[PDB]
Amino acid sequence: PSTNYELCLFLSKLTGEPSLNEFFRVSTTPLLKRVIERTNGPKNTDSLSFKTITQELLEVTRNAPSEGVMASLLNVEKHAYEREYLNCIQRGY
Amino acid sequence: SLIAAHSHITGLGLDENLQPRPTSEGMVGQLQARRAAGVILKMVQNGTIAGRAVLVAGPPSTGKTALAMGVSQSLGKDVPFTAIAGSEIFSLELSKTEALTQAFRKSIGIKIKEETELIEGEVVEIQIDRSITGGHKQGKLTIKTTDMETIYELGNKMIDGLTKEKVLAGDVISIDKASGKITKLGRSFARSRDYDAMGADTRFVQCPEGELQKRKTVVHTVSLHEIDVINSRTQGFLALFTGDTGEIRSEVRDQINTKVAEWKEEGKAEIVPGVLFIDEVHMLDIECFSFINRALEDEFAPIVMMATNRGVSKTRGTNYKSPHGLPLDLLDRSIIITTKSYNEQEIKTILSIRAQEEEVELSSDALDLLTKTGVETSLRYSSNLISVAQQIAMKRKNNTVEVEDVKRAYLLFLDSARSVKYVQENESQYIDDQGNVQISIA
Amino acid sequence: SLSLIAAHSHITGLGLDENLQPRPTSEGMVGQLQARRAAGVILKMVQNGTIAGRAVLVAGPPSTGKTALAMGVSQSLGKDVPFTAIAGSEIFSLELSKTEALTQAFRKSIGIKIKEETELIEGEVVEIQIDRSITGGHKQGKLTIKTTDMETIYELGNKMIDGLTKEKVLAGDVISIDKASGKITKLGRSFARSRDYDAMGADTRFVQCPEGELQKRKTVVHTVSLHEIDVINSRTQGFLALFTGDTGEIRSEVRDQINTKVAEWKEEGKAEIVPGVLFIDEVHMLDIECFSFINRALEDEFAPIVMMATNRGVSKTRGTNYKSPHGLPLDLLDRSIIITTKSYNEQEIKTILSIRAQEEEVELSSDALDLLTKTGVETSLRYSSNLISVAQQIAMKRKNNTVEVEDVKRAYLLFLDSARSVKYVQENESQYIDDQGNVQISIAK
Amino acid sequence: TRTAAHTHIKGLGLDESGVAKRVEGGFVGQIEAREACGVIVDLIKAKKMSGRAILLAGGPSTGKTALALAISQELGPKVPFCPLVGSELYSVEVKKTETLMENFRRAIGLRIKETKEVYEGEVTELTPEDAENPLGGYGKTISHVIVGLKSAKGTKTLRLDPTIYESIQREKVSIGDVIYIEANTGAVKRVGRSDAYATEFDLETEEYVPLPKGEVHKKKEIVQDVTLHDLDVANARPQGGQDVISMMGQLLKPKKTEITEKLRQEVNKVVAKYIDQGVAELIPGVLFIDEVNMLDIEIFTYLNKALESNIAPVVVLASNRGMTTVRGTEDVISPHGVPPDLIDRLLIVRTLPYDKDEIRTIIERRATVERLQVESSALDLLATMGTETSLRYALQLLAPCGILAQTSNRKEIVVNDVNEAKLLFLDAKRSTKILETSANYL
Amino acid sequence: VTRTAAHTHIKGLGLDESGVAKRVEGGFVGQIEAREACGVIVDLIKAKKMSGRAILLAGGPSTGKTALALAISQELGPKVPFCPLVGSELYSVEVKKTETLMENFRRAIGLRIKETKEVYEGEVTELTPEDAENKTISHVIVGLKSAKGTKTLRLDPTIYESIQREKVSIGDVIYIEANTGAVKRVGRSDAYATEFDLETEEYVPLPKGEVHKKKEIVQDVTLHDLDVANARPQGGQDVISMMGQLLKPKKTEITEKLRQEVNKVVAKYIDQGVAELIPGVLFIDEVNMLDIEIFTYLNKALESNIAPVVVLASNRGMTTVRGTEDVISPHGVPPDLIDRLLIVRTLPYDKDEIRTIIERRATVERLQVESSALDLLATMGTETSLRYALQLLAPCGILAQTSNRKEIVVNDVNEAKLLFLDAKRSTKILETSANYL
Ligand SMILES: Nc1ncnc2c1ncn2[C@@H]1O[C@H](COP(=O)(O)OP(=O)(O)O)[C@@H](O)[C@H]1O
Ligand SMILES: Nc1ncnc2c1ncn2[C@@H]1O[C@H](COP(=O)(O)OP(=O)(O)O)[C@@H](O)[C@H]1O
Ligand SMILES: Nc1ncnc2c1ncn2[C@@H]1O[C@H](COP(=O)(O)OP(=O)(O)O)[C@@H](O)[C@H]1O
Ligand SMILES: Nc1ncnc2c1ncn2[C@@H]1O[C@H](COP(=O)(O)OP(=O)(O)O)[C@@H](O)[C@H]1O
Repeated sequence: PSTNYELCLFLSKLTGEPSLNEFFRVSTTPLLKRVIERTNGPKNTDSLSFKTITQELLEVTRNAPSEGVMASLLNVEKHAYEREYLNCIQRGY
Repeated sequence: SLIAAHSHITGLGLDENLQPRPTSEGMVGQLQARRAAGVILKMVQNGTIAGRAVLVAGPPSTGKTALAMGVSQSLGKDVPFTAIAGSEIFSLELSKTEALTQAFRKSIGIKIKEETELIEGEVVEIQIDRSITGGHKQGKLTIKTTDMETIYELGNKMIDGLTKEKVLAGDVISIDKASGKITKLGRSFARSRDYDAMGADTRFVQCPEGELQKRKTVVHTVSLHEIDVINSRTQGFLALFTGDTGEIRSEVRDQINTKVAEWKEEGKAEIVPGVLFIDEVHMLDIECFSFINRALEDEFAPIVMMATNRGVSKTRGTNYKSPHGLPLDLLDRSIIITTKSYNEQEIKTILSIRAQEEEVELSSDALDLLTKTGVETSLRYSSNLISVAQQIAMKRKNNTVEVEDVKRAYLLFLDSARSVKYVQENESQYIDDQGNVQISIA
Repeated sequence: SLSLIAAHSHITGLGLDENLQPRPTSEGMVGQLQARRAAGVILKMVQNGTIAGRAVLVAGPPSTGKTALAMGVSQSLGKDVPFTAIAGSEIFSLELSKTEALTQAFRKSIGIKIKEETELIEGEVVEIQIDRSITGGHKQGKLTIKTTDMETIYELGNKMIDGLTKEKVLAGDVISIDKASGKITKLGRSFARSRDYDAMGADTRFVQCPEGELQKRKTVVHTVSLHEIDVINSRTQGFLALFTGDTGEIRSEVRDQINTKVAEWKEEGKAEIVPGVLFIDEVHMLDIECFSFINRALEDEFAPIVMMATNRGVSKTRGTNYKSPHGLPLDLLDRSIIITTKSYNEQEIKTILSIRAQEEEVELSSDALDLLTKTGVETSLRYSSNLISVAQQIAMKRKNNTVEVEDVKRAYLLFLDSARSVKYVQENESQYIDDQGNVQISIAK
Repeated sequence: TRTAAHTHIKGLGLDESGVAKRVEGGFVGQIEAREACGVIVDLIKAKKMSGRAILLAGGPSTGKTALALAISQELGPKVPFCPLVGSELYSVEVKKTETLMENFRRAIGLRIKETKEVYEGEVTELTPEDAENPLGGYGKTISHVIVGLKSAKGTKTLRLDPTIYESIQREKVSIGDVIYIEANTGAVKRVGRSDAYATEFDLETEEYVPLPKGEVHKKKEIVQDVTLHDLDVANARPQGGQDVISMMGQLLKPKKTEITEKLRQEVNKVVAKYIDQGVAELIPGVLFIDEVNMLDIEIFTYLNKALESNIAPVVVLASNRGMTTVRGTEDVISPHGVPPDLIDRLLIVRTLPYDKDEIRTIIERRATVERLQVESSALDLLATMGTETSLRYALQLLAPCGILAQTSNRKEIVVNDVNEAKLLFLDAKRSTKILETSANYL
Repeated sequence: VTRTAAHTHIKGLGLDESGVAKRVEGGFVGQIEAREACGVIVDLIKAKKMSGRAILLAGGPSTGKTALALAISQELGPKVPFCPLVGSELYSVEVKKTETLMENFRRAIGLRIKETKEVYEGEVTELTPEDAENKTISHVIVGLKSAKGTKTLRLDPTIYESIQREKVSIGDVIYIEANTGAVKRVGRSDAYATEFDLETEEYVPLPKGEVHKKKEIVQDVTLHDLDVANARPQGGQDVISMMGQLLKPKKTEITEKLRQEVNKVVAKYIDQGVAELIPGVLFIDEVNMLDIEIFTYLNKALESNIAPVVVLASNRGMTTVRGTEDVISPHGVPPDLIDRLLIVRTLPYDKDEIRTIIERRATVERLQVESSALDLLATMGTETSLRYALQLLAPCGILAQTSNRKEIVVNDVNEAKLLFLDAKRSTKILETSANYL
């Protein structure tokens, strides 16, 4: 941001990051260290970062009980785990 | 679901003496191929014969995949039927031999018996002790039926299944111990103290009586390929759905083979074989044919049905021509079922069956015109014309399909020969093989 | 400052009038009056911005100025308008398909203009006094921000304190805070508070303390291409793929959702669509699959104007086995309009050579200019244009300022053109490796 | 307003139960093709069939893509429509079969109605009420959480579960924030702060949302339109696994993987289960593939495989070649570049070239859509231009004619303007002629 | 004793101050016209004004095209960047070939940055962190000590974090860079070497010099270095990691947006006077191995404003272009690129300059060759090839040395000719024999 403030402002308008130093911090950290330390809560609403349809379906079933239609239509791997009795299958290899 | 091209075929239409009826279970005609398919089906149902190659050959629009779907419908449930085409083998993340191995092992099923305790009852009290960060979870569940009341110790997964589909006290729930399934059957208490948070409107369920724990034996079928994918890495269950199972090593396959032999010898599991159907088998490379030749000689090899509609044609990956597009060492290991063309009566019966399945009412003369068109051009052309003729007749505000609806659909939609003649009469209007065309009118 | 003198640096745009009539010599463009008038018609259509997806094919013999006409169009187009100049060989990639690379090239050439209002408080931090709440909620803070001129006190909320503790800002640090949106930055450490520490840190940057007014208003206009929005919405942290380039075949549903959201942001007026030009130089080096995808992709409303350049005659289309005009199939030429560039006479060669010599600050004499014009008419324009600079260096080695006839003759003797090199190769064919690989390294037998 | 050689096409323009009007809906001519496409549109709206293939066959610039777009606009925006080029299936991340299958699944839509009962609004108080005789060894044992919500004209005090309170700590909910709670799940959602509660006048990075309208307790029926490919994509990835490799793949490039048939059958059976309950409705759509002559022979054989499934949508193919070699083969001469088995599996709709008056009316309609005024003599010269040269060249020459008209301060397009546009921009035929005459590598 | 490569004997173009090539100077003999043309080329490079200039060195094998390219490289100096490359190197299996060509284009444009290096070296005597909370430390007072005395420093908590990263205690000789902020623990001093009789500590001496040492350095980077510095799919180039990261970073297509941003940053630093821009040379030997797509991208990329001087080499004649089927072109280079080139013709040699090449290679390899043996080697070079004599020079010296002679005799040349064969004699043996030689 000391020499390229315009690019940082453009990227903050694009992504909606509340801090202009996020791009320099992300570009200069290891990827596993970045994966561990991603606890980001707020985002700017006035931005070009959009909430996709599939991401909305992910968000509504983050904490949702069973037998709801949206909950059960996106939780089929757990249903296949439960109905195939894969909780008690022995190790082979 | 929807009406597909093989929805009318509900089996093979054979007696107990493996003799085909003239018209049964949506299959009409092709008696020798149907009898041979019944013999193949009985060989699959015996289960003691492994790794036999079966080739289904004939002209297009004859019933090779119809016969395969009849075998699949007559195969029964909990028996695998892997129906693939020859183009799925060519992949960017898998080798041809590895994709063929996965297709082979998807067709072999393992029937596993498990012992399960079912615990159905009213919840008296749920105590859940969690860590500060919420990682470690333990606790107790005091559950009750009308005879006795017990306290169980809960693990991490059972508490995770209790938090979702939120169980309060007075709820009749069912616990499946071998699968970790939490099923809230309902609420039996209907307490006066009602919270404003929940929107639950659970139905009243009577109090379950009898014993609390019921022992039962459950039976489930898991394919071989599921076991190699699960044992291949840590998150193999995700790879069962994402398909990111990149080139599973042979050590995993050998250990899974020895483990499933040990499961067979213990009486815990049994091995059932299935059918690997390969439509358009001429599309495979010569390397695929060599791998199929050596992989048919395995103990864990299913019955392989292949369908092709080509004569003496060029084998892919080579520079020569072979019968059915397949080399002679593969045809040495295969028994060929031949399928023949139809006459007027069989085409008429197929069209009547397809119109009955599609809820389309045809008159006698409309059916005769459709039979004549199917004989002249193609059976698939008239079977496709049935639906658009039905749409035209419903646009005319009459229930049944008349002759003029079939004639209007024939005039509106072209077949192969009429389109070929129209292209050849108007050659300059179309882009030829040299990329020359006359777009301009004058 | 970084840019050196290139092959098209002398062109500042199309030399046209207000009536779209080209001047004989204006803005570095000489001749090609029909081509320049047609390119001026093309520029107006891009500036109108009301029609989409026209394919324009610039065709002609080599060294006639198809790429020069494209750079003139790009210079006359002005700034903040997306011009994407790519070659035909860049489409063939390893982790991106040809249709996906063409889609990314198409959507990089059309963007949206977005207006932003910034109320920036830029200054050095003097003291941060934190009113520690008993319950911990709504942590009040007192920021003492200070410029060279004057200094106030600002009230700070709890999320403001969390943002100022997420990045490590202390006394003497130069920060600017946005009043409207709450954006946080850290420009570094002020130069007045720079000598207090004997060794600076790894992330310590030294910036000058800002002067003037503490709070400033500014309007920022951002031109964001559609490909930028695709890459941003494709990933969780998608801004790195805007620079590293590993976007990796963005799925379709993101593109339809982004197109619908761009349409509704247009209809509610917070962004405006700016179309631009995608220029494919040497478009004959594309597969027939690329041509078919271009044919279908020109029919979308979010499609730029496509200018294609070709120097091919009736040549074989790539991916097929038949020949076609311009190396392009007939259905692509059906949805296209062709601008034809012609060869130059002696006066146009002399004028372009004089302009290129003036661009490189080379003082050509009249006889040297006539000799270079004769060489340009005889061999090629680009041979004389390349001969100008080496003749300048030859004259500078001779302790001379201007070039003469002898410098141009020495540069002609030292450096060969295509025809002379072809003659020298064909006269001694045993000394060079043949198409069958045969060669005679031995000089005697 | 932007025009892109389309958007004059507004549907097909058939009347009800009758013959297409000659000039209606932005279409001029092609009466039989428009009637066939209307029959196909009615067949799609019948919501009964699966895997029906129509091939639009004709010359260049005859209206095949216009007819496909007319089908898409006649079906409405709720019915899915996937436009596609034959070159798009050659992906380098995943195999071409997987791209074809995911484009098949993209054209099957699902409409789901559901009931959302929510309490949202600006909060007034947060009192975690302590219980009587509150155990021992723990601080602030909560009996229930009282939340006072307010909105426009409504104010409700809610007595929530204690276990929502940690969620109160999770989303950082304080007094003055606008929160949002679903009744069934009991999960809070901090939308933002109220506009009246902008206490930090100087500097704050909070998102100040307006106070929501209507009552706090709102129970509404919403309708969500998804596709089957969206369900497959959302079910393939680990939904909230909260482990290291899940966030690793979240931060990495989303590489396309071969989605297995097992996941597709699981999605199909849960979709059929919720269809049988009446809460979901399946709609089939149109997968349009233009210039299918670019497809490989493996694509054609996988199309033969995939058109027989019970799920597959209506596939509209287009081609402009007449009698050419199939891609991937070396000596198979076929009509329209489509092999005879797939040709047998489809219905052919033929499209005819136009006349002088049809070209003139198309040019005049495009001039009215592009908001250009053309006089009658210039329109006649453009019609003669479109007959001598291509129709598309006369259509694309309208905008340079408008530029040359507006640069001379007039709105009418004059014969001099179209002569100047003829002299400026060249036809493909005239460019080919000057390429043949000039031997200077033109 | 230095090793000798094939181009070791060449030190420059051998020109005078007027540009006229001396006949035998700078390791060259003959080839005066191409040497003068390359001198004009290096004058154009030293002008530092032009961009995208392209010269093709065309001539037969063993005529000195690569010799002239390395002579250009020594004439420019190590300050000017030089990127030697083969046309085969552009075919990468990680990234596309045009991206590799553009990366090699950016590798030949360099920057000189003058910088300071200030180093505090010595044993920690006091390590007192001052907290001054507002938990969090305000600063740390560190007292370093070497044999010339002690010095006290005030350090920010970032350097304190790096110090506690290195497990620095009282009595450890440590290293501190003032500009970068890097902290390296050299190890414990020998003043504390007898606290225990046996411990895992590495005992290093006190520094004999001063604690604080400052000097001036120059950083020679390229534009490709700054391109790959800020284009990482997985970051973390700053942290010192001996073991590899868990996910292997792959070469990616760097977008033009990063190139424009890097160019803007570099131009901003140049306008401040911090950095100096040095255009250089991209040399491509065996340019006939380029695909027609790479030729097309070379045509596009030679018109850039930041492109370096490109020098191409080829030894083919009327040859089909690679990637095409019927394009017969000179030197395997398509005629659209040839129009942008300047062609320098490279001539073959005769007997006398072949003899002087042989004697110069013998003098450089420190071999004494007798005069009649030199004449026999020159006759063999005219008969077989020049490189045959140049490669048989060293077996002649070995056969002379094994006979305890420091002078190469005619019998050594005959023995080396008998033991080692050229291409023509081996081709004759190949043709006469039947069972695969
Ligand atoms: N014996 C039969 N009974 C009923 N339908 C048949 C029979 N034989 C063929 N068909 C129908 O003919 C059509 C073409 O048969 P299919 O096996 O799919 O292709 P092919 O015979 O070319 O492999 C199918 O739609 C199928 O329903
Ligand atoms: N009309 C023109 N005005 C000025 N310079 C021109 C013109 N046409 C061509 N040139 C010069 O000729 C050189 C080669 O032209 P170029 O644009 O490469 O033609 P093409 O793209 O057809 O090969 C360019 O460097 C350019 O400077
Ligand atoms: N009958 C018609 N009425 C009106 N416009 C038409 C008609 N036929 C074609 N067009 C227009 O001509 C243009 C080119 O037709 P297109 O559908 O691209 O041809 P193709 O069938 O070769 O793809 C389209 O923009 C289309 O709107
Ligand atoms: N004019 C010359 N003077 C001295 N040595 C030369 C001369 N020309 C070539 N050589 C030497 O000959 C050897 C081979 O020449 P080289 O440049 O590899 O041929 P090519 O041009 O085919 O690459 C080199 O080691 C070089 O040192």
